[PDB]
Amino acid sequence: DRTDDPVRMYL
Amino acid sequence: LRPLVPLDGGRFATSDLNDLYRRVINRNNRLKRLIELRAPDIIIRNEKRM
Amino acid sequence: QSFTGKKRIRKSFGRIPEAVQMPNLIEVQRSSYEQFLQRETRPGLRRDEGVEAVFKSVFPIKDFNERAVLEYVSYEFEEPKYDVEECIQRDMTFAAPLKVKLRLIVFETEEETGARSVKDIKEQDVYMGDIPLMTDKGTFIVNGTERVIVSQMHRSPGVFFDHDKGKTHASGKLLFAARVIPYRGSWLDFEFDAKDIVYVRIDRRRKLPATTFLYALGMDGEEILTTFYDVVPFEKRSGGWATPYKPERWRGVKPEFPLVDADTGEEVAPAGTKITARQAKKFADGGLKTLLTGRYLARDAEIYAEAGDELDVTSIQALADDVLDIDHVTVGAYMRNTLRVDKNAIREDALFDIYRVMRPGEPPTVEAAEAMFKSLFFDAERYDLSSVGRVKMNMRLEQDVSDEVRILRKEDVLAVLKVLVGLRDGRGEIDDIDNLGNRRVRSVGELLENQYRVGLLRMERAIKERMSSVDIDTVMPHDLINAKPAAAAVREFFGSSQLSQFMDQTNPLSEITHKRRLSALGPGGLTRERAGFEVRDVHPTHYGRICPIETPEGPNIGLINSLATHARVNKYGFIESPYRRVKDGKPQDEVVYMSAMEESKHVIAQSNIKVAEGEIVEDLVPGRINGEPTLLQKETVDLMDVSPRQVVSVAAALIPFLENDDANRALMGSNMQRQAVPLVQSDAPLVGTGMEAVVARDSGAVVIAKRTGVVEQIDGTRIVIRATEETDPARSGVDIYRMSKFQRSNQSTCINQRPLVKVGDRIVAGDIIADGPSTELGELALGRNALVAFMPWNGYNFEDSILISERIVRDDVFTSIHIEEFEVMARDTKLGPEEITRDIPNVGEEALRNLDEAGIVAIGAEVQPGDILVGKVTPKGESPMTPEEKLLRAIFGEKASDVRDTSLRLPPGVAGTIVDVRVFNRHGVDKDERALAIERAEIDRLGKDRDDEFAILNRNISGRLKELLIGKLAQVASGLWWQIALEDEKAMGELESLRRLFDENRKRLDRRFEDKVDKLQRGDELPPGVMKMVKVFVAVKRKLQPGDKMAGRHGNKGVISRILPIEDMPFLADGTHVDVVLNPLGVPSRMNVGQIFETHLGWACANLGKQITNLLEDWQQGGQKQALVERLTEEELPDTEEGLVELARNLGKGVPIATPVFDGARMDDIEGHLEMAGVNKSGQSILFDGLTGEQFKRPVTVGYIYMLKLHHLVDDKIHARSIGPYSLVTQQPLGGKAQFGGQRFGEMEVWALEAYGAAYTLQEMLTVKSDDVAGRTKVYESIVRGDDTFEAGIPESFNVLVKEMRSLGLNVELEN
Amino acid sequence: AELQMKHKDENGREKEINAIYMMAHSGARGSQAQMKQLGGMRGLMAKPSGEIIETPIVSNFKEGLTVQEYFNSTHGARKGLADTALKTANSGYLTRRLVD
Amino acid sequence: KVLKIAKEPISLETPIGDEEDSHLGDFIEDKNAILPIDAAIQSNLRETTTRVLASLTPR
Repeated sequence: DRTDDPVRMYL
Repeated sequence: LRPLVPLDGGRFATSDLNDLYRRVINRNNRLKRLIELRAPDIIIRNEKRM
Repeated sequence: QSFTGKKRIRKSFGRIPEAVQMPNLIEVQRSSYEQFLQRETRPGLRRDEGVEAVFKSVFPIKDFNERAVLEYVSYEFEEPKYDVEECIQRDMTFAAPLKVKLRLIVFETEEETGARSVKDIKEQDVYMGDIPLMTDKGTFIVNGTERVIVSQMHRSPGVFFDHDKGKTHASGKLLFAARVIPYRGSWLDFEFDAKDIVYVRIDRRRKLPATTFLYALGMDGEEILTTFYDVVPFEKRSGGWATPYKPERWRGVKPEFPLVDADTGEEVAPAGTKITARQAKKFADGGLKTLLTGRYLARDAEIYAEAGDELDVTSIQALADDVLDIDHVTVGAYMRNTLRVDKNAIREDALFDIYRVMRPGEPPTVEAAEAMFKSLFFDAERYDLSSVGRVKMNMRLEQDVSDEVRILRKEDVLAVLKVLVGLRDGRGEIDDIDNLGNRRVRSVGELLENQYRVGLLRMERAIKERMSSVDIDTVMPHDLINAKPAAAAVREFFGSSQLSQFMDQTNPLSEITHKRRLSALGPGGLTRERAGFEVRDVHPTHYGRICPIETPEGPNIGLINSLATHARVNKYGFIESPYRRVKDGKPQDEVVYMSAMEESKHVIAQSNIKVAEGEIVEDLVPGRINGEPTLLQKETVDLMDVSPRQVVSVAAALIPFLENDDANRALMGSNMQRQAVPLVQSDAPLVGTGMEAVVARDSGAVVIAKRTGVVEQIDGTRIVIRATEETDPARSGVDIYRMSKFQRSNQSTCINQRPLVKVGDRIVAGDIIADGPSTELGELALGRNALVAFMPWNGYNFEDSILISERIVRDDVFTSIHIEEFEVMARDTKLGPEEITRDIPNVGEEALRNLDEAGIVAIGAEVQPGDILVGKVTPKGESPMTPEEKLLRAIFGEKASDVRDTSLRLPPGVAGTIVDVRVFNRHGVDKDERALAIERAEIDRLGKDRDDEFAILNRNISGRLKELLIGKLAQVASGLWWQIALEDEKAMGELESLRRLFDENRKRLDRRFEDKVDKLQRGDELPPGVMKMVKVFVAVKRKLQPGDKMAGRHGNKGVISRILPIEDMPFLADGTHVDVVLNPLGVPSRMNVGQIFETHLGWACANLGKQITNLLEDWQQGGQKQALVERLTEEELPDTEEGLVELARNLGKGVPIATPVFDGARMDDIEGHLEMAGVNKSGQSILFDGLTGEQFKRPVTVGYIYMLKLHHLVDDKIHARSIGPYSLVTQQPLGGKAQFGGQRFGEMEVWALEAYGAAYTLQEMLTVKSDDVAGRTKVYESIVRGDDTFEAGIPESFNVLVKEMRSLGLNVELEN
Repeated sequence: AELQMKHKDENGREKEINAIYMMAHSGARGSQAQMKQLGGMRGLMAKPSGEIIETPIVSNFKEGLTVQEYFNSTHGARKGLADTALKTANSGYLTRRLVD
Repeated sequence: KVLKIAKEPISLETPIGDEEDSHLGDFIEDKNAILPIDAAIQSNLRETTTRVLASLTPR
C-alpha cells in the first residue's frame, strides 16, 4: 500500500 | 559556495543549490499564507506534506 | 585502371577471383537516410519510414468537444537557403524547410448532420522546422563543425527464452525465464520459481502468479487447463478398470501398477523403452488396457459436480453418481500447481490485483482498472511493436499473423506459456542474447524518425489543448499550430546526443571508418559500467558481419566494433553477409546475401579451395556447419565463401602481410592506421594490400570526373573540363571543378587537393582527377617510408623507442601543417559598448607592429607566442587604487585610463603565420568604417571570377557554334557567329534554339552571383549580445622533433629519440645510409612477424626500382628496357603511346607490390623476388658503422618500412605552470592544458609520500601551494626576497567542508 | 633441440648464434611460449565458452594462416583483452581499501 | 533593451564532457582572486617608496 508520491496521496 | 558568477556573453551560471533553497522558501511562504487565510484542513495538510 | 594504374603499375600476388566487387563503404548511412526522406512526387512517398510514416500514424487531431479534425494530404521539401560552402563559413545549419499541407475542414458537424457548412476544404500550408540534409559524403553538417551520427546496436524486439546457468539460486537448477520485450511498451516476463510455480512480472514489478494475468484475459475457468494439458477418458466404474487408450504416450514409462491388457498379455515387468510393447499395442487394435487414487480431474465439472480438481481419498459420490493426462516422466504439473497458489477467482479480482500491482496505494475500481489493463498491452499508441518484432515472434513461434497487428494478441500469450511449459521439462533449446541474429542496428533514420514522432505527439497534444479555447467556427489554418513545438526536439538530437558525436576528420581513412561504426551505448543501450563481460566478448556469428580486429583498446573494449567490407543491412535491421551459392560439386556464379539467422540451417565452405577442375577434388574442404568448424564432405555443400577479405574491416584490410602477427597486436595497428596526420608530398606504400585504392576512391576525399570530355586548362585552384565526347544535346556547356585549397579541417589539420591531369589527356567518366589530402595518384597514403635497420645503437633505442637521422628532416618529408583558428567577440556591456581599438593603453609601440588600423593583424603577418592578434578594449568601471600607486601616478603625471586591456593573445606554441581573417558586422552597420578594404577585395575577386567564367563559357559557346555551322571566311567574320547574314536560313532555327539555352544559362549564372553578392552585402546574423566577431586562421608548419610519437604500419610504436647527423648513421655499402634504427627486441615479446617480411619485400622492390631506373638513364625508350620491365611485372604493362617514360619515372622510386590480406606472398615467392632483385637470398646485407668506421661481425637486416606520423605531437603535449587562475568555490588551481592547468596530486600520489619518511614535502604541497589562500602569497614573497620559509594555518577545502556540514543538522564545532 | 644445436663451420669455428635463441636464453624479452607459437605448431585454441575447439590449428606465424584458424586466435585475444581490462580495476579498489 | 535578458542561467553541475565527469564547475575562472605575483609587486613598491622618501627634508 506504499505510494511514495505526495501528489498521488493528495489526489 | 553557491556562486552566481556571470559567464562570458552575459548569460549567468548558478549552482543547483539555489533551486532547493528557492523551492523551500516558496513552499514556506505558501504555507504561511495558507495558515493566515484559514484554508481547509485538506489544503493545509497537502502544503505541510509538500 | 583508367588514368590511375597506367601512370603507376602495381603488381598483385595471390590467386583469388574478382567476380563480385564490394559496394561503397558509405552506403549504410545514405541508404538509411534516403528511406526517411523520400524526395519524390506526390503519389509516391509510400513506406513505413519517414515523416510521412508518423503523419499517417496520427494525422487527425480531433476533439470530441467541438468535433474538429485536421487531415494530412502530403508534404513538400524546399530548396536549401544556404549552400554547404557558405554554411561551413557562416556557421549556419544546413537543412531544408519542411512544408506540410493540412486541411482544417471536419466531416463532423452539429445535430448529427452530414457535410459541414464549409463544403470546400481549407487546404492551408503550414511551415515546419527544417531538418538537416545529408551531404553526399554523409556528414550531417548542422553547425560549422560537421557531426556524423553513428549507428546503434541493441536487442531485437522479440520473445526470448533465457535460463540462468545455475546462478542466483539456493540449489543447482534452472529458471527458464521468457521475455516478451516489445519495441515501445511495457516489458513482460514469465520466469519460473524454485517451487515450480510460474510467476509473471510486468515491467519488473512485484511478482505475482501467472494465473491472475491469464484470468484477466478472456480465457477463464477450465479453459486454461484444457489448452495446456490433454484429457483422457475413463469408464464409469466398469468391470475392473476399462480405459480405452493407445500407446503413443506409454513409450518409455515406469509402470507403478499392472498395466496388462484386459484380453491380451502385455506390460512386461521391466517395462523400459517399451519398443516391443509399443509395436504390440499398435498391432493389438488399440492401446486399451485394464488397471488410480491420485488424479487431478481436469473435467469441466452445480448439482453434483463441484469446483477443485482432486479426489485423493476414495473417489467420493460414486464417480459423480476424462480426468487428466499428467505423468511424472515427460510432462509436469507446474501449470496445475499454479492454480492452487493464487487466491483470485473472478476476473474482477485479477483486474484489481493487476491495478494494485501497477498503481500501488490507490482504491481500485472496476471502471478504471479495466481501462488500465486494456491500455497496458492491448493499446496501439501505448504498446507499439515493430514489424521486425512481429516477424521474429512468428519465426520463433508459428502464428501466421504479421504486418497487420501491432499490439500483443491474446493468443500469443497462451502460445508463449505453452512453449515455456514445454521447454521446462525439456525437448527445447534456449536463445542466446549475444547471437548476432537477435541484434538489430538502428541507423540515423530510425532514431530521427522516433524523435520526430515524439515531437509530433507533443505538438498534437498542444494543438488539442489549444483548439478548445479559440472558436473553431469562422477560423482558418496556420494559426492554431505551434511555430516550434517539435523543431527543438529535432534540433537537440544533433546537438546533444550520445550517438551523434564529433567527426574524426583527420585523414581519408578516418572519414570512412567513422561512418561504418556500430556503437552499443546511447539512449537505449547498455551503459559502460553495466556492460559486464559477455557483451564485450566476441561471438562466433560475427564471421563476415563484424570485424573482430578494429576495436578501441580503452575501457570500452568490445563495444565500438565496426562492420566488415562486404557486410550489409537488411530492410528489417539485421546484418547481411554475401555467400556465393554452390551446387553439388560445380560452384554456381550467383552470389546471394545470406542473413545471420537464416544461415544457421546451412553449410558454409571456406574459400581457397582447389577450383582447377569443375569441382573441388580434395573432398575434405574446411567448412563450418553451424558455428564450430569441422571437416565436412563435398556433399550438400550449398554456400561457399565469397572472398578471404570478408571478415576484416576496411581499416585492418590495409595492413600488409596480415595473418602473420598476433591477434592482439594487430588490433593496435588498426587504431594507429586512422591516426596519422596527412603529410605534405606523401607517396603510396611500396607494399600495399590493394584495398587502399578502393577506400581512397570510395571516400569523399578526392574529386572524380562526371563526364568524358577532355580538359582545357588546369589553373591549380580550378580545373575546367570539356562537355563530353558523346555529350547529350542541349546539355551543360562545360563542367568546372574547383579544388579546395588549404583550409582548416575538423581536427585542425590542413586539407588541400592537387591536380594530376595535363593539357589534353582525354579522361573517361568516373575517374579520379585530383588527389585529396594524403593521397597521390589516387592510391591512398598515410606517410613517407624510409630505410630501416633493426639493431641496437648505443642504447638510444633501448626501450620501445625509435632513432632517426637528420636526413629525414633535411628533405622536409615528415613536415605537416596545422591551423588553430582563434576567435574573438565584441559583445557590449552594461557600462558602455566595447570597441576594436587600434591602440591599447599602456602598451609598447613595438608590439603594435603588423597590425592594421582597424585592429586586426594583416594577412600573412608573422606572429610570435604572446602577441596581440586583435586589439580590443572594454570600458572598465571606476575602482579604488592603493595610495602608493596614486602617489606614483601623481609623481609621473600620467592619467589612469578608464578602459581595460582584453585583446586576444596567442597562447604558447609555435606561433605560425596568419592565413586568413574574417570579420562579421551587425545589421545596423556593415562595412561602415571597418573591413571596408576586405569587402572591396572580396567583391573584386567575385567580379574577377565571374568575368573569367563568363569568358570561358563564351569561348566554349563560340567553339560549339563554329563546329556546328562548319557543316553548312569565318575567321574574317567575327560578328557573323550568331547571325548567318546569308540566303540560307535553315540553320537559323537551331542557332536560335541553342542561343536561347545559352542566354538562359548565362542569366541563371548572373542571378546566382547577384544573390551571392546581395547575401554578402546584407551581413551575417549573430547572437543578440555580440555585435562583432573576428576569426584568425593562424597556420603552423610543424617538423619532426624529438619526443614525437611515430608508429609503424603494424602495432609497433615509439617516441622518436634524438636525431643524429647523416654521417653518424650506419654507412651501408655503395655510399647509402639508413634513416631509422629500430630495436629488434620487440619481435620475441610482441608476436608480430609481418614487419620483417614487409621490410624484406620493401628492400627487394627498392632494389628492383633502382636497377630499372638505371637502365632507362642510359637511353630512353630502349628496346631492352621494355623487355626487363615486362619480365619483372606479371600483360597490360607495355603501351604503344609515349607514356612509357612517365611510368619509369615513378617506378624508379621502387616498383609497387600489391599483396592481399589472406593471399599474400608465401616464403618461396618472397625468396624468388629477393633473388631476382639481386639481394642475397638470406635477406640480410652487410652494413658498416659510420660512427667508428668498422664493419659489424654479423649480418644485419635492412629494408624499406612504411612509417606513419601519429597525431600525438610533443609541442601540444608539453605544459608547465607556475602561477595561474584559481578555482571559484574551492580556491584551487584550475585543471587542464587549456588555461594554465595544474598537475593533479592524486590520492595514490599522496600514499607514495606517506610511504617515505617525507612529512614536510607533503604538508606544504597540499596547503601552501593550492589550499591556503592567505599563506599562498607569503611563500612567493619569501622566495622572491631570498628566504626559504613558509607558514600554513589551515586549508580552504577544510573550511568549505566545515561550512557544508554546518548547513545540515550536524554541529561541527572546533575545540581548543 | 634444433635451435640449441651449435652448428660447426667448415673452417673450424662457430659461425654465429641464433638471435631468437639468445633472446630467449638471456631472459630479456623472449620466452618459451612465444618462441613455440612463432616456430612450433601453436597447439589448440580455446573458444569463448571455455572448452577447447576440436579443430587442429597446425600452423605458425611464419607461414600463412587461413581465416578459420585466425578466428579462434582473435576470439582468445579479445577474451584476454577484456579480462585484463576489468581485473585491473579490482586491484586498484583492493589497494585503496587496504591503505585505509 | 527588451532583448538580451539572460533568462534561465545554465546550471554549474551540467556535465560539459559527454561522460558524467568533467562538470562545468571546473572550467571556470575566479576574477576576484588576486595572483601572488601581483601581491609581491605591491610589497616591492611599498618598500621602494620608503627608500625614495629619504633625501627630502622632514617637512
